Order: sequence, then structure tokens, then C-alpha cells
Amino acid sequence: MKLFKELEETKEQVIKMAKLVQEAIDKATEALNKQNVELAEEVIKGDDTIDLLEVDIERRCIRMIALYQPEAGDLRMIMGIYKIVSDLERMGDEAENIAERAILLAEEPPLKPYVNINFMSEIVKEMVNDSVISFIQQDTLLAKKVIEKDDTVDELYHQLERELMTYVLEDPRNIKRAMHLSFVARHYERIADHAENVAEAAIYLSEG
Repeated sequence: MKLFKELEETKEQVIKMAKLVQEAIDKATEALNKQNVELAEEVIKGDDTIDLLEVDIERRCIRMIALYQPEAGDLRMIMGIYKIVSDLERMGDEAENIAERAILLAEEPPLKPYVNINFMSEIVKEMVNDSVISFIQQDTLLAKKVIEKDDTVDELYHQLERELMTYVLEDPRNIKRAMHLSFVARHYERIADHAENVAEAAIYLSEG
């Protein structure tokens, strides 16, 4: 009885953790776009908080278990949350890194608008959001359509990857920037794989 309160905020902690990750990406992409160290500097010192939300939720879970010991579909949610919460941390971590490489791309002009990375990022934020609200609220049709999304991201990557190899196949100087940029794109694909893990874990835990 005393335990529902505990669990219901814990779920909202995860939801909050996810808005912060989404906003990291959002900042990270912007800082990369309108080239802006002062913004990536925000992203980087931002992880601090996400690392702590991770810690917190972990620490919340262990209390819920030792205090109450759940069973059946409840212990299954806590253990599952304990799990999806480090996926969330990694995601926000990738973000940290996107910001890292944005700092380095400030070291010279744009070789390209940065088109692709955006469409990716845009989609990616949508994934984070849902992959969680699919876990927490066990909507299988949502989780399934998130899983389906990761492959539009994939396109964009193995698509950019080919445009990014124009610039080297046509100019020596270039390499330095396109280099950082590849890294940057793989980060966004990672963020999706992460989220689609969470969507799998959801589909998993769910029909239990």
C-alpha cells in the first residue's frame, strides 16, 4: 500500500530523466548547428544531472525492494526500470559526446549545412520519449512502432556516410571536419539503438 506512492514518482523520475536527455540532444544539435561552444558547455555540465537521476532511480529501486519486496508484475517493473535507466544514461551520454565534437567543429567553418544529422536528431528525440512511455505505460503498439523507426535512422546514416565520402573523394583539406562529423552521426544512431533496446525490453516485460 505504502509502495504505490514510491513507485508512481519513481516512474515520473524516469519520465523526467527522459525529457532531460531529449533536451540534451536538442541542445547538442543546436550547438552543432548554430556553432556555439557556450551551448555545448551547457550540455556537458548537464550530464552531471542525468548521471544523478540515474543514481537516484537506482537508489530508489533498491529501497522499494528492501522496504517492501514486490512480486509478479511489480518486481518486474522495478527490475525493468533499474535496467532501462542505465540505457537512458548511455543515451544522454552519447549526447554529451555529440556536444564534445561540436566544440571541435567550431574550430572551423561548416563544411556542410549539417542537414542529415538534424532529421536524425529530430527522430531520435521522438524515440527516447516513446521508448520510455512505452515501457512505463506498457503500450506494445507504441514500442513496436518505435522499433520500426530505428531503420529510418539507419538509412540516414549509411546515407550521410556516402555523402560524407564525397567530400574526401574530392578534397584533401576536408577530412578533418568530415571525420568529426562521422563520429557525430554514429552517436545519433547509437542513441536510437539504445532507445530501441528499451522498446524491446518493454515488449518483453509487458505481456507478462
